[PDB]
Amino acid sequence: DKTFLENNQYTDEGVKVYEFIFGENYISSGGLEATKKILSDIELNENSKVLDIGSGLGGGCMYINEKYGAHTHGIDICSNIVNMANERVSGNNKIIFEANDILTKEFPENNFDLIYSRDAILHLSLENKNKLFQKCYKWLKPTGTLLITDYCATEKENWDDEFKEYVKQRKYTLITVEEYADILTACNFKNVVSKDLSDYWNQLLEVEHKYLHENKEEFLKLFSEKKFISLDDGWSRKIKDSKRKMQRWGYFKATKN
Repeated sequence: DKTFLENNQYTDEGVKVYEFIFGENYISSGGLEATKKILSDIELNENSKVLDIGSGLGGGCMYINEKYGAHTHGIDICSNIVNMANERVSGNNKIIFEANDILTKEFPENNFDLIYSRDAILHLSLENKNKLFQKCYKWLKPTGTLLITDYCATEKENWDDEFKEYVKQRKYTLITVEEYADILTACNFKNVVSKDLSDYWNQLLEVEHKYLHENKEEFLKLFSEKKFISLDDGWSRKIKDSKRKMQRWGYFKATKN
C-alpha cells in the first residue's frame, strides 16, 4: 500500500498540489478552517496525549499543539510526506511525526486522550477498518475520545460509472455513514455520534474551488495546465456528487467509556 500511495496519489508533486488547494500544511478537506470547526467542542490541555492517524503535512498536529499545548504524535505511511512534515516543525518536542503502517504499529493500552483522523481511513479495506478501530479502542485511555472525518458514500448499488471509476482508481473502500457507525459500535465504543456532513463538505469544496480559479495564474506557474485541469475537474465532480449525496463526508465521535 505504501508504494502505491507514494508513487501515485501522494507523489511529492501530488502532495504539493493538494496543499495548494487545501491550505498550507494540509492535504485534507477544509484545511485549517475545517480543523478549527471539528475541534471546537474538544477539550485537551498541556498534559494530553494525542494520536493523529494519517498526519499528512502535519497541519492537524500543529493546530492541536498550538491550541491546547498537547503532546501530538502523527503517523503516516508515506515516508515522503512525513519528511515534508518534519521540515515544517522545529524546536518543538511535543510534535512528533513518524512514517509507519498504523496496522502494525504498537502503542500501549490506555495511552491516548484523543485519537484523531482526517480523511485517511478510506485507504483501508473493510477488514482493516475494523482491525484499526479495535486497535484504537485499546489505545484510548478510559477517558479518551475518538474523532474522525472520512470519505463515505451512498450504497454501492447506487453508484454511477464515473463514481465507480474514481473509487477504483483511488483504491478507496467507501462505505455508508451508517455502516461506519456500526463498526464503531461493534468495536465497543460508547456514545457513538455520526454526522453526515456532506452539505458542509460541499461548502468547503466550493470555497476551495473558488480559490483555485482565482489563483489559477499562480497555480500554472507552480505546476502545469494539465495538473490544473485534473484538479479542477476533480473538485467539480466532488461538488456534484456531494450535492446529490453519492459521495458523502462522515464525521464520527465516540468514547471508550
